Amino acid sequence: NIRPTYQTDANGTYPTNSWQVTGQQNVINQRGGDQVSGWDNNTIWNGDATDTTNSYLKFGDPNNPDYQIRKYAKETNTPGLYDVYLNVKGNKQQNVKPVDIVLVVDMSGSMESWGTNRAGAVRTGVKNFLTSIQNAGLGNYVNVGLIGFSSPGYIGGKSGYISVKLGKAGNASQQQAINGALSPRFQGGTYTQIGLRQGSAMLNADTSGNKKMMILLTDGVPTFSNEVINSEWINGTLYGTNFGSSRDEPGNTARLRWPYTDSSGHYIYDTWPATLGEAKIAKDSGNEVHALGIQLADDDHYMTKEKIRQNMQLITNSPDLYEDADSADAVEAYLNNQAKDIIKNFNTVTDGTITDPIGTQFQYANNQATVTSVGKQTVPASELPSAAIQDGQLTVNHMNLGQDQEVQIHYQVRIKTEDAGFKPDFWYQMNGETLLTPKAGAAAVDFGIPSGRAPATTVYVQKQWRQLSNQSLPDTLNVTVQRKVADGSLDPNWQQTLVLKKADNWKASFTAPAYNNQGQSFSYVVKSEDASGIDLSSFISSQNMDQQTATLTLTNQQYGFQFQKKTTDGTDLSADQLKAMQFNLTQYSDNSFQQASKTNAITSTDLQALAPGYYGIQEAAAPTGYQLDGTTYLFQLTSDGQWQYHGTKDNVTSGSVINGQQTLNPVGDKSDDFTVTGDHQQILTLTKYDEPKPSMTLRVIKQDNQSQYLAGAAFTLQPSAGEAETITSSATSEGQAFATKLVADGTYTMSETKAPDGYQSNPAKIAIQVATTGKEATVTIDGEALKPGESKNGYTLAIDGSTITLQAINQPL
Ligand SMILES: [Cl-]
Ligand SMILES: [Cl-]
Ligand SMILES: [Mg+2]
Repeated sequence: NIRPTYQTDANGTYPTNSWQVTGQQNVINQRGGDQVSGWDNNTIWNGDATDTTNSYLKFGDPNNPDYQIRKYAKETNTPGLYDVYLNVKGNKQQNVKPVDIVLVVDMSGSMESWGTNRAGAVRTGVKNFLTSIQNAGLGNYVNVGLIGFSSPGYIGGKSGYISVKLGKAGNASQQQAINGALSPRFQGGTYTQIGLRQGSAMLNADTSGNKKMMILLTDGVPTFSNEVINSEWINGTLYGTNFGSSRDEPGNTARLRWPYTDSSGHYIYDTWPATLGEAKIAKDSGNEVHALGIQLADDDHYMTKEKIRQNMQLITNSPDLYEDADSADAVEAYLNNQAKDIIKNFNTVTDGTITDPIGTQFQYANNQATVTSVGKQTVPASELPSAAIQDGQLTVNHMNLGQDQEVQIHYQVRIKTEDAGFKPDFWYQMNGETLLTPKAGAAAVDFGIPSGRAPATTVYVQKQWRQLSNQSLPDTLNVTVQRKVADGSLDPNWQQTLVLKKADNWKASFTAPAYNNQGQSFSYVVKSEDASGIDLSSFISSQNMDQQTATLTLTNQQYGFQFQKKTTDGTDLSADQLKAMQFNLTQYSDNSFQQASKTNAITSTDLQALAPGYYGIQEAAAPTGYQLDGTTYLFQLTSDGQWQYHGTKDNVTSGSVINGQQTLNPVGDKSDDFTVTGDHQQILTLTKYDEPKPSMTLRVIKQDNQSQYLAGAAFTLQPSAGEAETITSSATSEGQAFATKLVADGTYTMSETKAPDGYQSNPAKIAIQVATTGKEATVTIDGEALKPGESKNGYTLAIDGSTITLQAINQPL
């Protein structure tokens, strides 16, 4: 009926009948209840640990339960860290067998000499003892009787004792009688034997099965006893076992004036064998004997108070059921503690235990389990249970709880979010089966187990591509996310694989616990080795975890090399000239630049992706019409993306950092350069200069039929590549040059466009193939060979080093 039940569903395992701590969402607790109405209706309250009314499971009478228990948890200000509280309230048992007490009070005169009101102490002690039991509501559970003793002739006439029959300590008339009987002035001898005998006889009258207890209050020296007939030695003390109706009556001392030998052949010289003997008969019959020695004094010259104490310790069932009282207050105190001991005997919780194993998904935050009284009636620290955490279990031992007594145990647990298989937004039980055993042999009852959970948080993973301008990206890239746990170590079991997509702006997300085993933010790291769409060798990766945006960014920075070709003479290079031109990029195994590992061609229009490594760049062939500078410039891309200049193959250096610009070897008037290029200094640009090869000039001299320099004849030069140019002849020996220089390998054709007014036109096509060296040239007139010094179709060829001279003779109309 109030055995807690749990649901298991997608949300985890939690109490079917639950309540929430006001303003907390990640703890859930078991509602209270009773055996009549079942579960209480109280589904949310503040969780204040000082509360002693809410969400208790109540056993027995709902209106006055035997015990009530409560287990609940509450989140602290540290995420994942929970306070757990166990409360147990006890009671006095009901409808169980009463206790039978006989007070046996030495009412001898001896007890009215220190100047101490011993009689007065006993009377108030006994009046209080009785009202204490009534005040505790055990009036009907405790039968009290009285045997007061003196000597025959002083109290009870010949008997030497008075009695009040057993009756309820709660009954007004029974209190009148016991207090009445003690009210007289104490007077007479000390017939301790008759007190014990008659106390025992009163406890043994009714065959009740009740607990039978006797409390002897005396100053300790019996002066009257029955004749010992038989006796035994037991543990070095003589005990009478059989008594005569005749009495030993020393009167003012234990010592007999006339010692005798009994029928057991033992020497009887004092009242102790009879007194101890009667105590033994009473205990052997089942009676519990408590005794108080009140201000014990030496017995005249016969026996020290120390030996008297040792004899009184043999009267009780064990020596610790004997106490001394030094004073009147100590008498009242002893009787008040005996009243407390009888009340405690009715506890619903008596050496109760709690077993509370921690839940799988939780660990103790520390090994402190703290114990506190919190009932209207204090549990003294000597009665508080002990609580210890050992090997995954909280244990509470020695719980003693009566009416209005309650204890609270406090401990703390943390949810383990780092365990493999941990689910966020999922209820985990903080405890295994949690049991109170109220007393030895009783059936255990179940505390309600609370559940905890850790919220999910979304973590974003962003790839920042910084590829070269000429680099295509794959559509997708596989990244693996890993985490550092609370200890700061890389979680070797946890990984999360993500597929980042071009379509999705390279951003994906995963779900995870918002906090680690210490309630702090997880530290994420991310790697890719996904080279299925792109070689990652040319990329240097950085990563950052921004906690504020919950974004792990992986930055892929690509590095490259390129070159630009220039001419010392300032001419632009044509598509056709760049075709002839060949640059090689060589990778080297190490910083000695000796063993080429790899080589590949590279063009002025390439931007080649480079991995960190050692490289060289060399012109293998110049652009058509330029000189080969075969210098090999040596450089390095370091692992951190720095550029270093390592000199030439002729002159290898240990490397200098390229800071923006590095000047290299001079080419004529200009200098080759390295520059660092790109928004992230990711490109090394070689500027390479080329010196031109020697060029050739074409001159025309015009003349008459009559050998006289003829002016205003227009000739045109047509490059096989480039614009036509037209010169008009001069009436001078020097003649006229074309402006167009005839560069190496170039193919040219010249013809007379306009003839001079008065002379006929010459339609001959003159072909000039300038050699690769740019120093010599082959000339054909009309597709036929024309050597220097010879003439054809009006033209004479003279070649003077780099100057070609065509002498054209003109014929009249
Ligand atoms: Cl013996
Ligand atoms: Cl960017
Ligand atoms: Mg006495």
